[PDB]
Amino acid sequence: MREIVHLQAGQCGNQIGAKFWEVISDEHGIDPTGTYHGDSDLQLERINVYYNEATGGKYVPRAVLVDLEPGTMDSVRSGPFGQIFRPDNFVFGQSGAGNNWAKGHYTEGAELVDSVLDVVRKEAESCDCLQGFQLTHSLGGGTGSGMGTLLISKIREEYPDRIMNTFSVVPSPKVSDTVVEPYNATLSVHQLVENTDETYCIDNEALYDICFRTLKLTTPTYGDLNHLVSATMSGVTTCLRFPGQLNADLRKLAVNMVPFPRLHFFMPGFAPLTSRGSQQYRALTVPELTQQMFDAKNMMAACDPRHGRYLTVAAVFRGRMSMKEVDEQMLNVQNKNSSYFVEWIPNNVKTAVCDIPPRGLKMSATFIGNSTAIQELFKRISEQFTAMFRRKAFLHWYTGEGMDEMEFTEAESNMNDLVSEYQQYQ
Amino acid sequence: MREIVHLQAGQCGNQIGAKFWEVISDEHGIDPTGTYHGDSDLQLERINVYYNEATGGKYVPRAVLVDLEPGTMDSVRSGPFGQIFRPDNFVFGQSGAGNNWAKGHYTEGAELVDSVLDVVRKEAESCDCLQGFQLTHSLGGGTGSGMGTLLISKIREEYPDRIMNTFSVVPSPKVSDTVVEPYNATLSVHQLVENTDETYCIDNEALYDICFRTLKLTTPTYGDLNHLVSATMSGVTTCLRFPGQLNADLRKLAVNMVPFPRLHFFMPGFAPLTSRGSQQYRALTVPELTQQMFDAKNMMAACDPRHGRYLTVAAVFRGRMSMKEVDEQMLNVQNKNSSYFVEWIPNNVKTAVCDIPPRGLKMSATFIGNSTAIQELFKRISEQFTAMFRRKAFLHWYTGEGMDEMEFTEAESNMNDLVSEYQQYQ
Amino acid sequence: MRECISIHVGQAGVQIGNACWELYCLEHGIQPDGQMPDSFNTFFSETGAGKHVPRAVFVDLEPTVVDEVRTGTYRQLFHPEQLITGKEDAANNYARGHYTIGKEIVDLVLDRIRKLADLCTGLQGFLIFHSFGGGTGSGFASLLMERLSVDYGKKSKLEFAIYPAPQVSTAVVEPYNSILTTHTTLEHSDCAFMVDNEAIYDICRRNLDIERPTYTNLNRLIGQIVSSITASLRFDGALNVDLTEFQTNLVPYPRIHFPLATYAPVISAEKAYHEQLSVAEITNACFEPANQMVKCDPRHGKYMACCMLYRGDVVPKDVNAAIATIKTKRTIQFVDWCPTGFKVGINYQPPTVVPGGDLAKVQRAVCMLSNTTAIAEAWARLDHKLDLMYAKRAFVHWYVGEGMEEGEFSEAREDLAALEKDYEEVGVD
Amino acid sequence: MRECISIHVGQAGVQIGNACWELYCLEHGIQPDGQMPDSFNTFFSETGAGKHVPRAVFVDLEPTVVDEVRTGTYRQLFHPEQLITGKEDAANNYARGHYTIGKEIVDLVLDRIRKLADLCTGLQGFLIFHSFGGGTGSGFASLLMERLSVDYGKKSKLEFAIYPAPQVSTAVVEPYNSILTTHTTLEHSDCAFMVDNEAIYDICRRNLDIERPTYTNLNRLIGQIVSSITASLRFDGALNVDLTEFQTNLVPYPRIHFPLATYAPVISAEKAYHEQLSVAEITNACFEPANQMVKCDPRHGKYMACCMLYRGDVVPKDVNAAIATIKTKRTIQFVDWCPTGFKVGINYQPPTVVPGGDLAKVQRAVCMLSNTTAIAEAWARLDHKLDLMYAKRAFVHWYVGEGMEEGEFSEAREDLAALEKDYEEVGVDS
Amino acid sequence: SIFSDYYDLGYNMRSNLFQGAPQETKSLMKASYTPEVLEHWHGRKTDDLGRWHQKNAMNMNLQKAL
Ligand SMILES: Nc1nc2c(ncn2[C@@H]2O[C@H](COP(=O)(O)OP(=O)(O)OP(=O)(O)O)[C@@H](O)[C@H]2O)c(=O)[nH]1
Ligand SMILES: Nc1nc2c(ncn2[C@@H]2O[C@H](COP(=O)(O)OP(=O)(O)OP(=O)(O)O)[C@@H](O)[C@H]2O)c(=O)[nH]1
Ligand SMILES: Nc1nc2c(ncn2[C@@H]2O[C@H](COP(=O)(O)OP(=O)(O)O)[C@@H](O)[C@H]2O)c(=O)[nH]1
Ligand SMILES: Nc1nc2c(ncn2[C@@H]2O[C@H](COP(=O)(O)OP(=O)(O)O)[C@@H](O)[C@H]2O)c(=O)[nH]1
Ligand SMILES: [Mg+2]
Ligand SMILES: [Mg+2]
Repeated sequence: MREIVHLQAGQCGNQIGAKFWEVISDEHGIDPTGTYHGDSDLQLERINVYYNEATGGKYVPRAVLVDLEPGTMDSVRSGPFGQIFRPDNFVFGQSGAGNNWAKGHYTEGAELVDSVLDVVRKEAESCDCLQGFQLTHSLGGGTGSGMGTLLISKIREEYPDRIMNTFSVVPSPKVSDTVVEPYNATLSVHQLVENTDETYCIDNEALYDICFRTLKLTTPTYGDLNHLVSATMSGVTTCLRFPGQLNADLRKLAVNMVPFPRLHFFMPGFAPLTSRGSQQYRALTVPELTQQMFDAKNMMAACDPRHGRYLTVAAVFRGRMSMKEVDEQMLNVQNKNSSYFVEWIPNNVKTAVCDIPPRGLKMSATFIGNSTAIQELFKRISEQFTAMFRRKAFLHWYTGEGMDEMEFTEAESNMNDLVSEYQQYQ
Repeated sequence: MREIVHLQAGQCGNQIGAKFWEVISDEHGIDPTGTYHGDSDLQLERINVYYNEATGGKYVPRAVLVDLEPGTMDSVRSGPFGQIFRPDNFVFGQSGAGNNWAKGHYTEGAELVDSVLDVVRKEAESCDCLQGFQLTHSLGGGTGSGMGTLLISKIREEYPDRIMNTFSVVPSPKVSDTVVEPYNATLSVHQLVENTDETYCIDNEALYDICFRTLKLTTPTYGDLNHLVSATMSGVTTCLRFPGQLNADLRKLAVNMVPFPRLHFFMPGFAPLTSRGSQQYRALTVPELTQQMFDAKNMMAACDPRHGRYLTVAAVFRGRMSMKEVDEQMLNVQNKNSSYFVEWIPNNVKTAVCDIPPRGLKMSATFIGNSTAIQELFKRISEQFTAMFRRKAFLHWYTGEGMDEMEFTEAESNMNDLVSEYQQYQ
Repeated sequence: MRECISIHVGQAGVQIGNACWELYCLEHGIQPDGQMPDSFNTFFSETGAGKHVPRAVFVDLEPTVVDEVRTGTYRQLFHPEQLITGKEDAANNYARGHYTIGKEIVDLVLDRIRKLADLCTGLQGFLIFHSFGGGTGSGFASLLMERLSVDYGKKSKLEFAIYPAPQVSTAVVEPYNSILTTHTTLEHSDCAFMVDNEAIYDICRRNLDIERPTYTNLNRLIGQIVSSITASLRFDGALNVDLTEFQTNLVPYPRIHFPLATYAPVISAEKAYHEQLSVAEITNACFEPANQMVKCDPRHGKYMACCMLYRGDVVPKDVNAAIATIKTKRTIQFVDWCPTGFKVGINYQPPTVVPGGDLAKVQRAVCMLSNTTAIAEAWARLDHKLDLMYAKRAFVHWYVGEGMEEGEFSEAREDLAALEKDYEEVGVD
Repeated sequence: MRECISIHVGQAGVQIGNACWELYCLEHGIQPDGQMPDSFNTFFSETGAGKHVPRAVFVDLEPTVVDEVRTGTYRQLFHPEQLITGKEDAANNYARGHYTIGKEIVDLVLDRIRKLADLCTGLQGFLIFHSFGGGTGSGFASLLMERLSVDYGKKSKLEFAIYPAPQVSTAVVEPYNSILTTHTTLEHSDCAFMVDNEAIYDICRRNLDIERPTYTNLNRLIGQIVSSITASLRFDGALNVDLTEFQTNLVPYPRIHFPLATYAPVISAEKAYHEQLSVAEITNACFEPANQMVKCDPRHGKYMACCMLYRGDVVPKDVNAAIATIKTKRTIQFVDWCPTGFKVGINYQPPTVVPGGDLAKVQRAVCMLSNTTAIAEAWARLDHKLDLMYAKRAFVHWYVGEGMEEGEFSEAREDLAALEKDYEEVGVDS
Repeated sequence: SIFSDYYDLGYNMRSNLFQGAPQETKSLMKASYTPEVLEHWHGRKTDDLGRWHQKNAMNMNLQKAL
């Protein structure tokens, strides 16, 4: 009844949201036909948060699904859960942006923001109470950063009180999938800072590390990648949808998780990750969960928390457990390592407990964190930008569609302001 | 509780430990799957000394397995009780050691000793109290005597007030199995006199003589040798796991036995050893048990105590007893053998009687000795060192690892030093 | 006749009430469905059906914890008009529960309180269960105190509040919402029972010999102490202590009205198998520093006024014998200007234990309330905790953004400074 | 009304206490559950439901003798709070168990004797059970003595300790443990009781027909001895002795307080079928030197004080005959200063035979306490044992590491040398 | 014979050296201290006036304390 409107943009966001709606329909027991066939009565009591009511017991999801080239839509629709999304939400175009931020932001991006706003505003005003917007896109791409940033800009000048909750995919350190993404990341970070209130940062190679070293997989496809993303996708709104002894919504995390408006860049984690070969040798309780979500090699970002400093940290639990183990080991992780946390904030750990565990585990958790170590990524993006703007390397495919050359200097000058503000608190 | 973390290093140490853990699992009633099979309720209240709890009624060991070759780990997992071990505790090197002490300590042990330290730091914090450590060695090779001393030198430096009862298979005086054995043994014994509080001395031909002239085994494999060694291992810590009259843990044995901070080279044995044909020809009681304990053909070292003096003697007893026979015969033995025992200590024998016997016998003892006959075994390696080193023979396999030729002079200096302090009370 | 109104505000208050009303129904004959197969007058208004409605108001801005009452096993007991549900949460923000979202629903709960007191000829006071470190329990409740002290006149206000533990903490902004409410709820309450959370965890770890109980086992103890408070308004006793004399004994001054809580016989079943509990040992265990329901050292502070509420099978002679040995203990530091310092209440009804509960059937029970000065130490600790957050403009944007002036934050610090300086002033010779 | 609190520190104390408390529950009508299907007041506490919690404080730094009780047949009898356990060991060290790990738990155990004494209407004194050889029973006992002397004070601390035997020994550092622990028995203990092993071994060998005696057969005899002395508080007689009465009649000096305890009619079933353990023949059997519970020679010393406690069918008329036969002898040689030196006790209840034991019951059982000056000649030998080991400072490095100076051995030696001359100067007089 | 696999593993384990048979070994004090468990002076039967004097002793002890 606290309502979340979902947006996707790009071939990142479409597939990640496909796995997200997959695991959400699996949790609520929703068939590919859309009909409920689950067992417990607790899956219908807050079903409206992610799904819209329709006749025939069919729960159509509440999400707009947009990408310029329609070649990605035919992959989503022919998938396992592709027959539940509305075709009116299937807004697209005719020409793909293809790895250019300025293509998706000014010339053709202005020609589709109205067409996607007409369905976002249509779904948003059919809501009892609206909590915010949850968006899935890519940072290093061309149609995610190029276009979905316009949607955030157009929403935030029209809904000036709803929360912004973005799950971006940042570029990797050692392997680059594009050749131009320093420009796109520099142009999208400058526009994501003064608008959004809660941004998540995910990277591909750190999740490769996860499913290789921890899950002990043999052939890590993109499906297991997006399933590991969907695990922390569903775990953040698990108290807004299920009962428990102590629940937290998105605004609780927003007020417990940001000290200042310009420091709201997060990084996620997932605690109960164990392989098949070590299933029978693991004691599934509270202590190894609190010792595992703390581990640096259980995280979804390429920044060691050793080098940075934790300002505040949230930790949402799930399942049936006692609460003094929880708080006593949050005390243990605040007291064993005083050099990890800031001394100018007394309590840095936010906890919340649900009651219904995920389908397949007795106990689970979800790590959220605002760390100073995310400054180590942005300084690398800026060093790439300074190595690329110094001779106007790829600039002529950007100014060819009506960009200002000087705006690139403003983007860098406002990007490194975040680095300066993170550095003052270290 | 009072729990022991095990470490197995080198091929000999791994093969002995794969028998030690597996006779312990016999003693506590654990199947190769990991569940419970025992006949009594007495095998579970003190299961936490060696094992860790696992969900589903399963039990896993508490051991770290370390080497420099995947073949021994393959052989350990291929055994009957190899599958109980956790696979994330298996940390190993993947290129050979060369039987070099220098390569196993400086060039290849330096890469591996960090991860082994990480795993033992994980496992030492999984208990409310840690009693001490336990390690299986081999003083002749390079992969079982190069980083094991590195393990001890970074365990005493971090856990400074516990017990490390390492067990070592010492090189032979008469025959041999590796031509570089005096080098590795002197280099290991330079570090075993400084940071270790209890060490043991195991000699392979003593095993051979026991299994030929007493056990009458026609074809003795190495498995029977490790069975005898593990039977000696099990008797020392029986008071930690099973109740009895006069209990004595490892700190009891430490405080009673070794008088000086350096005279801690032990001399272990196992009393009720007999062949199959002679079992129905002998009575089974304490008067014959003390003889078979004090017999030098039930001893694991090729050095006659007749040529030296017994300093202090322990005898950990098992089975149903009546301690007049226990107390009065340690007086009778000292009264008849007055010349061999020292004069400045009134009572040289400590007894410790447990009640729960090993499986198979009721009249079981573990001989522990401290004698000045160790120097008659240590001159036979100091002479081999002083024959090899003076001709400047084998040093460039050690000089190539950054250690210079003068380091060996301190090893033989400490050798002659130890021989001198053994001779002070002869 | 002497009927009392309980107001539960917030998630903590609703979860406390869900366990207190269980034993309220169980101690009388009231079944979970509302039926019974005149002592029940003070808590249950009797309709003509034999079905009894409770005199409570459950209000919360987040609906998630109230719907489990509506769909649980107590769905047919409460009046459906009572369980007030909000639209949007306060989300740990005092301003969100005070000025903009909390302002809409105060008139409805005020009207519900008025219509509940219209059916109450024996109104005595208020039993408020609100939290301090939360969003709605600290902000929405302050509006309620503001309205009731100007609309219902001089009536008794007894708060059963949850205070943040010194070590265990849940939110990260709770020093704010703890400091913010004390500015206006100081003068708008007559007594405030401070309860922490960690000390009760020690109680169920040490006295109770069970490991991993949950929030339910803590709320059961809170329900037990709130039952022993109102034991003298429903059952016969030797010396009944009405609700009015509580503050005639406890509070001396118009600004020191902050007593403490203690419940002594908290032993288990196997302990009741072995050890017999008379009056003297439970009175001695009541005064133990480690048996306290607040993490504090009572020996540092000085007791100013205490009241005992004995419950069960007691005779007065050894009650008067047991307090004389407290007069001769120099380890317990009583104040030099209260030679009497004691109040005794007796009830003949033994305490009851819930099915599947943690305690056992006992014959004697003592509940302790005492105005001490260690609460000033707890307040100085929370003041030092808050003082390392306003040094560098932290978390203010959530507050000044939504209808709260920045000038509040400077005044609350000096108001609490005057409060603790007055509290330490009266503790001297 | 007349109540004693038992603190049973150490493994030997716990085993002897298991035997003694089994005897106590057998003596009255208490089931091992706690229910009978005013004599229990000394050692029990009546509850409302009919339970009876014994007044014992079982403390050890190990669970393997305390949880071993918890799985026994007396698990429901004992309140679970007084079965105090530890984590690690004193490990044959007075210094470790008195200074390092004893400190973390001596504040916890002391809160239990306080609650036991709060339930006590009138407490007469404590009855400590430990051993002088091991680590816990030498350091924890000393800490308990000093804390109870600071805390309670003017009570009657009975001390039932087990001494190291001259020839049979288990530990090596047990002379070091036994010499150090005399610095609280001499000052902070108001009475004491030495018992060594080999005397009980020989008593079981010769007086009893049994060979091969296990350790339960020793603790049962010790429990009978301790039930004999505290029998008068539970059942008084024609001549009752009191715990604060016999303390003044057993010391001449504030330093000579080391008596010897015997139970004279130790007898078997085949042995005692033929003779009668009459009053006149067990009194001179009280002074037989090989029936002494301490392996020492009383012919080489002079008797200084005595106290004989009878138990059962005893008439006072032949006790004077038994007291007149003894003083006329030449070998039983006394101190010239005191001519009488004898206090006699009478009680009317015969001993209770334990089903499963060996001691077949007699009707006239006598417990005998004597203050002899010969026990000091059993103390110079321990001093010789310590002197021959301190010559080159053996085993010292494991005491000086635990926050204690090396010179306390030497000052213990000065104390023992200054203690020997007290027994030297008595006996010889003008 | 419901634990035959345990014995079959254990003997084939230690038939090399330790041949025997499976027994159950209890601890010594669980076999010595066991469920095996007219009377002149069954107690000093103090009653009535003696109880009054004991309560008197307590009361004037605390009274002279005051
Ligand atoms: N003792 C106890 N404390 C509780 C319980 N439930 C919640 N709390 C406390 O409540 C604190 C935060 O929750 P609340 O104060 O209820 O938050 P709130 O007032 O409801 O504000 P919102 O959740 O934003 O609506 C935590 O620190 C908990 O200690 C409970 O059942 N028992
Ligand atoms: N009667 C009796 N004596 C015992 C028993 N166990 C040990 N002893 C005696 O205790 C003496 C040494 O003390 P310890 O056995 O070390 O006992 P401790 O003093 O509590 O020290 P720890 O064993 O470490 O707890 C030995 O000389 C034994 O004669 C027993 O079960 N019964
Ligand atoms: N985890 C995950 N990453 C993806 C997926 N599809 C694309 N990516 C990432 O997207 C990055 C390239 O950006 P791209 O998706 O082509 O941007 P776009 O063309 O603007 O939508 C690469 O670093 C990939 O790791 C997916 O299904 N899962
Ligand atoms: N008891 C026993 N000893 C062994 C076994 N295998 C090798 N050894 C001993 O190991 C010695 C050689 O050292 P080695 O094991 O090669 O040293 P490493 O290579 O560093 O582990 C020889 O003297 C053997 O007696 C075994 O299975 N059992
Ligand atoms: Mg709430
Ligand atoms: Mg012990």
